Amino acid sequence: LPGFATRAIHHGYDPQDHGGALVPPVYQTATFTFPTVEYGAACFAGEQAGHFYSRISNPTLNLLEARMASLEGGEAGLALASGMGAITSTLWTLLRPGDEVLLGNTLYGCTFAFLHHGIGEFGVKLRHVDMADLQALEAAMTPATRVIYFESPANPNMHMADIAGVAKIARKHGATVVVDNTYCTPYLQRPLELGADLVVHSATKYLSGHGDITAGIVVGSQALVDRIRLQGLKDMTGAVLSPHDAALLMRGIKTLNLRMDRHCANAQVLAEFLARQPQVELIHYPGLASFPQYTLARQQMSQPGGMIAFELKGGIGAGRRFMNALQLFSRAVSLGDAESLASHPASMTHSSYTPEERAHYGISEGLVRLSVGLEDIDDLLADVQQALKASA
Amino acid sequence: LPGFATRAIHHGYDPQDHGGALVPPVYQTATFTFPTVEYGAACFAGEQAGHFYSRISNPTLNLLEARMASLEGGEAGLALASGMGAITSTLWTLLRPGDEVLLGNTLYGCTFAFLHHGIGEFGVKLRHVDMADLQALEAAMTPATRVIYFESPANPNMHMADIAGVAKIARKHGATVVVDNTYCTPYLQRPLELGADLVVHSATKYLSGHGDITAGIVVGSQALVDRIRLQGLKDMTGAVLSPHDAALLMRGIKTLNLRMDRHCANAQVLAEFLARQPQVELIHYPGLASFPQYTLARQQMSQPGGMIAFELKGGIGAGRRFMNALQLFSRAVSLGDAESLASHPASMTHSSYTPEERAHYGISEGLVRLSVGLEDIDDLLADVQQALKASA
Amino acid sequence: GSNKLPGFATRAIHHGYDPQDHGGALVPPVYQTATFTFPTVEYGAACFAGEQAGHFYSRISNPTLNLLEARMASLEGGEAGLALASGMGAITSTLWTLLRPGDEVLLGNTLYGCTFAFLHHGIGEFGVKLRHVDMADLQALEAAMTPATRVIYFESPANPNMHMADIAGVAKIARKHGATVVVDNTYCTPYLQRPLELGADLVVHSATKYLSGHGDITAGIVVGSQALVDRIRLQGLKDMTGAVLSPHDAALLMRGIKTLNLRMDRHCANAQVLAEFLARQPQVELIHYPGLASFPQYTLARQQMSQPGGMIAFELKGGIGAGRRFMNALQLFSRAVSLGDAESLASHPASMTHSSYTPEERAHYGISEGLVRLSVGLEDIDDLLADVQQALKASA
Amino acid sequence: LPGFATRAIHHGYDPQDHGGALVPPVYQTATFTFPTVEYGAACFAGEQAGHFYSRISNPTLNLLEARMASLEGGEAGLALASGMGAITSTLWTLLRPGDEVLLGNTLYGCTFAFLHHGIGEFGVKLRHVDMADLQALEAAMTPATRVIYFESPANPNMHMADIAGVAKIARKHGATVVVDNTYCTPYLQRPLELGADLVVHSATKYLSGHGDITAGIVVGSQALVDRIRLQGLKDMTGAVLSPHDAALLMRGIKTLNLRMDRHCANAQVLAEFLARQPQVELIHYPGLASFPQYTLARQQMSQPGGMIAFELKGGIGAGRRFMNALQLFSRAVSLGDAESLASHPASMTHSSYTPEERAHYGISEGLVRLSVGLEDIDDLLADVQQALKASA
Ligand SMILES: Cc1ncc(COP(=O)(O)O)c(CN[C@@H](CCS)C(=O)O)c1O
Ligand SMILES: Cc1ncc(COP(=O)(O)O)c(CN[C@@H](CCS)C(=O)O)c1O
Ligand SMILES: N[C@@H](CCS)C(=O)O
Repeated sequence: LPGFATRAIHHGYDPQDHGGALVPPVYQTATFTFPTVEYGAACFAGEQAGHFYSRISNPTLNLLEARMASLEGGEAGLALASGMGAITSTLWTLLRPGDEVLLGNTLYGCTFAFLHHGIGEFGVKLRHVDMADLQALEAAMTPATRVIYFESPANPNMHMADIAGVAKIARKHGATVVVDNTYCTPYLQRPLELGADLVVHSATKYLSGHGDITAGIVVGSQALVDRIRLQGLKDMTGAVLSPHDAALLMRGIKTLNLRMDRHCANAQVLAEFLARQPQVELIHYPGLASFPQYTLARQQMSQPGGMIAFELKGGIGAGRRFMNALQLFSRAVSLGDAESLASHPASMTHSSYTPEERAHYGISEGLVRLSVGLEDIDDLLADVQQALKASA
Repeated sequence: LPGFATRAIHHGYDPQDHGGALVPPVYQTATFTFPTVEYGAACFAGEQAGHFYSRISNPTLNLLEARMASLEGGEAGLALASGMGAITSTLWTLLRPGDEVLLGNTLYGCTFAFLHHGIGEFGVKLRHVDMADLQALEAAMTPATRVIYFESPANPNMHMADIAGVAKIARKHGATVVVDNTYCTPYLQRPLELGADLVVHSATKYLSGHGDITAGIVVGSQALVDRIRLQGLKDMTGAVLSPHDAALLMRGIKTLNLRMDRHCANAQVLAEFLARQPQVELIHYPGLASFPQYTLARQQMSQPGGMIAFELKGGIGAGRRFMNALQLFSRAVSLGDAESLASHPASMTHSSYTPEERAHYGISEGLVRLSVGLEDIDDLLADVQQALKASA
Repeated sequence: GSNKLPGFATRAIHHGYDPQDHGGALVPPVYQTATFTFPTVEYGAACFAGEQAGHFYSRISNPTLNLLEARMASLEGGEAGLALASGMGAITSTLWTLLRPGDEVLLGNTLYGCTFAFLHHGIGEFGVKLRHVDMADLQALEAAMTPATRVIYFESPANPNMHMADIAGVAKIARKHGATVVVDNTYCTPYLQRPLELGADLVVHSATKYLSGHGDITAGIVVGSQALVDRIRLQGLKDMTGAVLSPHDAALLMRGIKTLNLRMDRHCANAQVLAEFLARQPQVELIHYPGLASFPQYTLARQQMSQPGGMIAFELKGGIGAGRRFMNALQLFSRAVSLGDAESLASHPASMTHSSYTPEERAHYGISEGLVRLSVGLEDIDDLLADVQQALKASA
Repeated sequence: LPGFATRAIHHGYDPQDHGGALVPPVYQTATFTFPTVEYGAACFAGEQAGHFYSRISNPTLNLLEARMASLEGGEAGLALASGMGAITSTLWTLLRPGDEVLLGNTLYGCTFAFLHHGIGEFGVKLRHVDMADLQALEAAMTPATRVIYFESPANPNMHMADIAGVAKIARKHGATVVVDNTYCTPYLQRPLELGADLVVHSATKYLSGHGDITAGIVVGSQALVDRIRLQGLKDMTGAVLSPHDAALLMRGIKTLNLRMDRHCANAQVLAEFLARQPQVELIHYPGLASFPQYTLARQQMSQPGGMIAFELKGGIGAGRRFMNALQLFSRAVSLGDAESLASHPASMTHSSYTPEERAHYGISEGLVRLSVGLEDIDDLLADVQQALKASA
């Protein structure tokens, strides 16, 4: 079996089948023609390998999908217009009124909003459980429980889930487990190999790597993904990925291993620096010995990742002064870009939450999230250093 | 007010704001940075006009949106990853369990599937009505009727609705009218100017014109479009349009008037041709005097369009052989490309309907649809001619 | 029957592409790839010496670029095409392969600025002889032919005063003496004029202009005989310019070519109405538009061009001074160089697109001060009229 | 002075100057408008710092140019359609008939062809000289010598020049030293800091990194680059780089450091392996202690590069057998891609030639050259291994 970097570059593509083209040609076309109507009928009915319409399927998208499937150790992949496209397309097809879904305690803002203000308002029961607490999860299960959805690590406080433990329990009850693997990527964590049924990504982040596209990926079993393609995507979201964006995403994935290594190495130095600093109160970085879930993080993630969260003594006031003083880090939402980014999740990425919902689900007061980029660490260090002095 | 063609080329853009660039630069970027976190907080709150993240809003997409709104004569526009993206984003935000939607008698297949197998399985009630029979629409109205959704002309049989008449009834009872204006474009028909509240397009078709992107547009009031953006798109579908694809859509839109004029003139000649041929049983073209709703067509559409539907005397067998015989026309779904396209739902997309629902909602088995392209009319006639001999 | 040539519009959309040979894709997939690989070493042996019809490197050849080329060839009525990174890429790649020190090139009296500079300050400084000739004067062209004359090169209509040449007459002289005729057909496109059908050996285009139609790419095309285009490909482009067209840009060019006939019809109808409006105006000294009977070469235009085009050149009374106040007052027209965009443009050649000329060279080669060039776009004609009208009022 | 990786991501771009866009917007526009014709006339004369036409200058190309200038430690950059674009625009600008150009002993095929069959047939004199041998180079200088042009490393294979020594000699005669730095990239070697006047690149190779664009770069002093822009590019080649491709090139450059590190580490492993094999007569790789110019290589290059050339004992026949048995390496010319590439010039690029022609050019019958990609080294080793066994 070829290695991870080899498959990220080559999997599912032989140049000899596309006139020798080293880079696959981009199928920037909306529709496909048939040699006969009989051939066409067969494509819609499902009984033929082939194409008809890019919302359903497209060869550039198919390559991305097969390749992502290989990196995650899944059977099938699906490409969508956004991470939210992936999550909604997935959850819209698996759930109906009277089904319940068990969620991780903390979710990405628009995931939270979709669950509570979106699909939750169409008769689907929601309940939040700590997915590190196995006995609390077992107690939460009902016969209505159809899906278990969570992020690990969780946006934006780094809370881990026991994916093996959760999936053991889900097998007993006949529940489908969906893991948002955006933060880690398949290079660092493969929830399907820990017993998850489906993984979703915002391919907008690390998988793209360069901040120039919005995209989503689902990977899992052939049977789940075929349902998500033919119902969620085709009929319920229409979250179709541009073939052009899919080729940039494939371009990004070719350096995923190298990029993640550098995100991790830079993030480690910055986190360790931030530990030894008088202005810092807490730190959530999985690679610090201090990290409360350090043991669980190491059983699931091969490296501690590119994201750091921390609080300052000074609270919300020092937050503003720190961020506004950054000269190399940029003040923005998003993560997993070559550029280093800094954000305040309560006013920005999780601004769908009210002040009570902020506090209820572990989203703090003076919390600053860093997405550590690929710049020279000395420059990043100097910038964080001078920004701490400015926050007094 | 500048002419349609002037606005399709210029509206919403001054080169002087973008370094003199004649063509707007493409904002192929996922995220946008802030100069301060208080500037950032103001953007998320709506208190500051600015950009943060492309799934919510992006300047290339905003120009497309503003231009399309001008062309439809409406206040605001939203760009999405597909026509289905437009439709689902729209209806998910407008409807909740116990709401009722009145539907045109015949709908595009994936719209039909979305309604009956998607949103209608989450507790939204559906009723189909003949939108040309105004008495029957009035009689079907209930206090739970929140949305009237239809296409005019409706695919594949070209059935029309009196938009102003429907809008009147909707105004009386207090319902929102949503019209799928894909077939006509704002160039031939403007449902907002006849009392409709929202219009949706598969911009994949005539607005693009060249078959190389998938895309959707919603136009209506600022109030409604803001809700569809911040709820339907942001949280419930994630059907984000690529900035690259939006730029190509704008490019297509600049020749919209010219292309539609040629589409219509070609289709008229072809329709008049087909009506005189011995193999043709029935033909539906708005520009033929024999069209059932000819008066309504001339009232509502400034030209009869590029789409033809006809039936061959010899049933499904003849349709198949007609389709297989075409050399210049391609056998494909989709419509409104430069390339002429034929589809015979009976031996293709019967169209995710049942045989009973096909026959009940008006989709015959001898029926072929033509999207008449921009080729030389003599070449198109000669291809059709020989395919009719072959049909026997 | 089936030996009928398909119509221009049909060929502009379809020629050289069958969806069946690319998994049914209706639009051809874009080969955004630098290099191509070989199944065996021996298959790759035959691609650097042509036994096998196959690909190796995009600077020489690429399937997206080849489709563009075969299609432009069909539209121009030539055997072969070559796509390049710009108009200047097409011209320089062509002239660098055809000329060597000691050869003479006879040139039209007026040339696009960068072409002029290329000839006088570029290739003219490497031992190539230049002489200008009025190509509308067939007796003078005959008199200028010498045994060293290798290439006759001109634009028709010329940029920017729209001087014309009799292409068929120039070619007949060239047949007798043994010279290669190269016509720059940027202004007309193959929709309005086809110099290869009138006897020319090569045509070149700034596809940046009407062929693209939307101002978003820079590109060139050369069309001619297989032997001359192969020479240009393997010498001019490969070794002497490296003016390689991006497959992305070639795709966008093909996209624009699909509406070339419709866009040109509207450009020509808009410009005709605008020219007739401008002829009837107090402030205009002279108006040059091929569709007005007052055009100095009216009958030659009617003879060679099927429609009069989208370019207008005129002078105001008030001279250069009045020119600035008119152009300054425009609000729908844009002040900019280039042409053949959906957007209507207005410019001043002597300070802009013919800056490569000195004051001496502008007056000698037919470029006035006070000349206002208009590229008439695809906007609603009433809007363009209203804008030019109000700008005339402000130029008094 | 920020680090290399930081500058490769950030240099010359502030998001705040473009509505916050994290990634720079792509100026896919041929022309630029003016607010007045006064402003317009000034741009052409050089008195006003604006934009007018993308063949001369474009904001997206300018950013690429400033960034490459920074990485090479030069005053100014120029982006062109290809590496040959950059070479030809440079040489057409600096040379006239009767000038002499002093050349490295071996050159890239198309460079050689340009010199001998292009500009050389316009009265420019050519002389080849060993650029490591300072006394022969000094001896070869004439008053006609205006340019000294070479690659380092070159490709007969990997022969190096003493760039600081060449520059010392050129300064005594006013001559301009142009170095093709394609193989190293600015990350490994910066010829301008060792005294060269101009560097050219085929950015098609490592700078892009992904095999998807053709592009060239020139970096040097403002006055030379200005003339190459306004004469070579503008008038003599028209080798204009698409802004789309320039954007992809910039995207590629953000991982340059990480890719070059991995190219080099894979190459070092394969070189060590190949040097010990019985099938291998001879090997050229700068990282091997046996490399003839090891000391000179280490003075100029921070790492030994991703290219290896070696000679098999079985001659042309074993060369072919090796190539044909490769499963993971592709048979292709070009280099610097994520995909590993092999060429055997004796049976590919120079097969039309005689066994005597190849000999005097420095091309052994069994000479194979490898562009070592970014795949996992164990897979590359397995592929090279079995191919060596098949070459017997
Ligand atoms: C874990 C996780 N899962 C899904 C998404 C949504 O993906 P998108 O739909 O591509 O934005 C995101 C996007 N969150 C960004 C910014 C989006 S406003 C952030 O955390 O700052 C995510 O972080
Ligand atoms: C007849 C003719 N021949 C060559 C060119 C050069 O093509 P480009 O190199 O694609 O701009 C052009 C482009 N002309 C523009 C160039 C802007 S300086 C103009 O005159 O406005 C042309 O019109
Ligand atoms: N409405 C279009 C495309 C969808 S598959 C059609 O029916 O052809």
